[PDB]
Amino acid sequence: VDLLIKLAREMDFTYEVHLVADGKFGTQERVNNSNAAAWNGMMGELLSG
Amino acid sequence: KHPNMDIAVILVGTTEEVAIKDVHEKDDFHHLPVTPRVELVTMQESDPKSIITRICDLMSDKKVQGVVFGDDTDQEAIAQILDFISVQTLTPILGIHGGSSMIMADKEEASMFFQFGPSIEQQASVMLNIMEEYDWYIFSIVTTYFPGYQDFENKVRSTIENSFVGWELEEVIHLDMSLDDIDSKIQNQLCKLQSPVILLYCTKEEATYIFEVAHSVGLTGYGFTWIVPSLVAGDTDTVPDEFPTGLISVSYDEWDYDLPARVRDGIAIITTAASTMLSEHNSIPQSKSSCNNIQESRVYEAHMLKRYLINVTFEGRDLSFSEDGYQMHPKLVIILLNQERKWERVGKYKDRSLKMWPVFDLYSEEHKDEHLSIVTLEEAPFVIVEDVDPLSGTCMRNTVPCRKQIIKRCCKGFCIDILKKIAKTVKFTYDLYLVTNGKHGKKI
Amino acid sequence: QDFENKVRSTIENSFVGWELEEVIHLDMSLDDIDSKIQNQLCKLQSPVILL
Amino acid sequence: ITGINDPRLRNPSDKFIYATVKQSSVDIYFRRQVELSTMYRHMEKH
Amino acid sequence: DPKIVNIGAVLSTKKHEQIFREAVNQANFFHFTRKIQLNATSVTHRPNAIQMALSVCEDLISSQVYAILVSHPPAPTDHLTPTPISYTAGFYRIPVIGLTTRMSIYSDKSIHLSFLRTVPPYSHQALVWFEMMRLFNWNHVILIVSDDHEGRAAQKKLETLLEEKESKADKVLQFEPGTKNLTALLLEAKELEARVIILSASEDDATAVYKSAAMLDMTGAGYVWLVGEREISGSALRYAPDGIIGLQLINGKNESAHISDAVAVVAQAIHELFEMEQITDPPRGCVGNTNIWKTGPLFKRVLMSSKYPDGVTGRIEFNEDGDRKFAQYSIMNLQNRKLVQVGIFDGSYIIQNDRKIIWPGGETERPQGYQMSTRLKIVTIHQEPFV
Ligand SMILES: C[C@@H](CN1CCC(Cc2ccccc2)CC1)[C@@H](O)c1ccc(O)cc1
Ligand SMILES: *[C@@H]1O[C@H](CO)[C@@H](O)[C@H](O)[C@H]1NC(C)=O
Repeated sequence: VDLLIKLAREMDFTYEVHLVADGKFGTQERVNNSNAAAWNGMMGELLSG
Repeated sequence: KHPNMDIAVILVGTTEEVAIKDVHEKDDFHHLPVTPRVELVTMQESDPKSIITRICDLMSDKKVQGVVFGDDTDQEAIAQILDFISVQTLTPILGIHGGSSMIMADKEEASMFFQFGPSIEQQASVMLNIMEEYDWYIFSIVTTYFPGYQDFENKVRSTIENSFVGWELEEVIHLDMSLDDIDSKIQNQLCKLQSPVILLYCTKEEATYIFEVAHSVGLTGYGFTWIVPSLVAGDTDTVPDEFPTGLISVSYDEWDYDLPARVRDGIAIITTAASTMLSEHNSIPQSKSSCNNIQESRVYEAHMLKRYLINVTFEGRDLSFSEDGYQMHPKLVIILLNQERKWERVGKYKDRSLKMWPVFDLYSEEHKDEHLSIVTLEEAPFVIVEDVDPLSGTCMRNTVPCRKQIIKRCCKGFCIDILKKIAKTVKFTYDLYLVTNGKHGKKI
Repeated sequence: QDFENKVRSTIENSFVGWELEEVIHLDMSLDDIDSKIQNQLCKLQSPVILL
Repeated sequence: ITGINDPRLRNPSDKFIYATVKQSSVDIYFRRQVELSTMYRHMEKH
Repeated sequence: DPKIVNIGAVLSTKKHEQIFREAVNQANFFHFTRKIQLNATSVTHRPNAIQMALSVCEDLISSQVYAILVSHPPAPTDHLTPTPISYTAGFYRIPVIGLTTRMSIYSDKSIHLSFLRTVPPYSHQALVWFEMMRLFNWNHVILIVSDDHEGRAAQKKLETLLEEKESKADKVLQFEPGTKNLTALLLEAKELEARVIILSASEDDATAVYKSAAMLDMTGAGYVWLVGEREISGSALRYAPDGIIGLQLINGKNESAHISDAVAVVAQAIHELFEMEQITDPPRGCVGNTNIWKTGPLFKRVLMSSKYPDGVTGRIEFNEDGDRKFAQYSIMNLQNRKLVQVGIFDGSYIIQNDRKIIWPGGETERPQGYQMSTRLKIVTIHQEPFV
């Protein structure tokens, strides 16, 4: 967080933070067909946006 | 009041003109609320025109609400054709043998078609169980553009990712049989792969060409082994020897249950679905069969039937289907090409679990011959017996199976590893068990 | 094989760990429908070929 | 624990536990890597 | 001695049958008649699939056709009404060539392995969009697709185009057909920074798309719309937003030009074919033949490679799927709620017509995209030392 705000003073950006619903950061999982779903966890939030 | 359903069944082939007529349909399980009315017809050789014409011809005013198809043929295409009629009619059709049982493209959801062949996914699973049993970890896949590819590639991918073992997928090859080759492009690719265990997927006819080409490439010989799905083996009655010997593949067994028993299963499924649908809505399933005109009204209502028909049980036997229309878990047999033209059974496989007969050094090698069974005893650190995870059902990682007559125990350790490296280097296969009387040798 | 032999000595004597990957002998006689030459040649993965 | 490679790990025991989080990236190291692929399963327990 | 090599077709009307036979005769006259001759057979579209398939097996294949041509019927019934023929000929590997089927589901060689066409599918339209995206330098877009083989194929094609570049899935949005209200999904779309949109759907679906989009005022300026030929047409045209960018394939409506050209290609392919030996005639009649026709895949191979760049329809070359390559589309604009050609696209390069560019809402020229996001949504996990 201190790093993030350090950046925020350095960087033009503004920040709003929420912790990911899943306690896990992320891992690939779920269904077989094609490639299905996506890695559960905050990483998944990143791809999802 | 009296609810008598209308049903039709056809047999093609049978190696007879005067193919056995109406052997079945004899009242069984009459208790089921709807009684079957059956019309049986046979036709000698398959055609899109003959089949389409005849099935519509039987439709007439007759108004049949169900059809079962069966064939002596090895032909892949047939299932799709009848399926097409189903898409058009919304009249249920299924098949008990041969090509209709042979896999097909993913069925249209609105369409109703069923096959007594195993699911592609299921077959891939069985192929994997077979490789795991012989502990052949490293393998490649040769496929063709025929339908089910990538359902197969995906199924293998799913089945493979989950397992702990460090198996290797080496190559996956997709080659169009169309744009048939002067280039022997298949020869040019196939020549590349170095892997010992090959899964092939294609039409019955295609397997021949791929195999002649493999014979040119040198892929059929000496330590490499091939494993095949239902389609290539088909009926198993006719086997061009273009196929290499030692070829391993799964298929439904004729011996366990004969074709009329299977037809009985089909009829039972149709009338059970009719009985259950009756119980739910107290409504006659019977519908106008004629294809030429627009599909009969309230046939659009028929969707629920499929929904009912997916899982059906009679005779203490489950017919349960999968969304694709293959039966969820028909009994299956592991088969090999015995030397000469024989298709001789090797394994039985059912539901979750698989069982195979030969112990060691499965499958006439020019460099060397026979098989070696080995006995050991447990001592730490060198030879360690461990109890395998019951949930897994089979040994994990470095552990190699060993049996003790008294139960499967899992041996791993110094002797197991030294033996494993030695087996890898001298290139032979072996069966391992545990000693009973006196462990290490003793003189009295 | 005298070519092979000369190479075997020349390559062998040197300390360096260079690798001979394949040696292929194909008869031009008994000319091929099989493209047996294609069937052998396709196999080799090596960057440098002596013909 | 002598090393990343510990004979004590190499000599696993039901009596001596070695614990981790499933779906932790370490688990991805265990699954993705072939060389230690045998060793993964003992960790997977508990 | 002459040898009569039959061809067969299914076409909309008897007049077009006469056009077919005429083109065939032009092929005969202009190529050696001493060695070989071409003969023409054709039939009108039948009301169901079944009458037609029966027609192929009986009326056509009994004539030993070396190939079949097919066109969309006067009143389209459902879609892909030339579905059966591709299957029916396919059993014997008899090559089929569609004139009017822009449908994408025929692109997979697996299901239809005999299918070739003189028109590119709707999926291939993405070639334009990438080029369009290329010119304007918007790397950030949004894709809205219906859920079916059509939409998913379009997505795959565009994404594959993007794969050469760093893969760009700025966002992708899937909706299922026949759904009157799409509002929530677009509400999700606005949150995405990228302000340019591209969509593929059916006319009826497109009505609902524009209807829902106008409610949230996504038709406004700072937003861009790129679309398929189907979207601009029909009831969808009525509810369509201003300043939209749109596509129309050239000679898509005409069977006849495609007839003359397809038959020309068939002729070139055959004359090139008979140069080869170990040929076999196609099976005589459906009845009694359970076996494929070994030549058919070869006929397909030459026919896909068959050049003859000069044609009534434009350049002709075939992609791997048997789909046409280097086809030309005419870009369309919605100016004053009417269709106008802002430019025309031919070959791999777009061409700009003299007409002024229009963007949605009022713009003399306004290529605006992506905005910028002034906010960062940050995510974390509960880890004791760093959080
Ligand atoms: C799947 C087959 C075509 N397939 C669909 C049509 C069917 C014949 C039919 C006729 C009338 C009604 C229904 C069906 C025959 C089989 C083909 O694409 C293929 C075969 C093998 C292959 O590696 C790649 C593609
Ligand atoms: C040529 O086409 C006509 C149909 O117009 C047909 O009667 C005739 O048999 C065909 N000739 C051959 C050799 O197929």
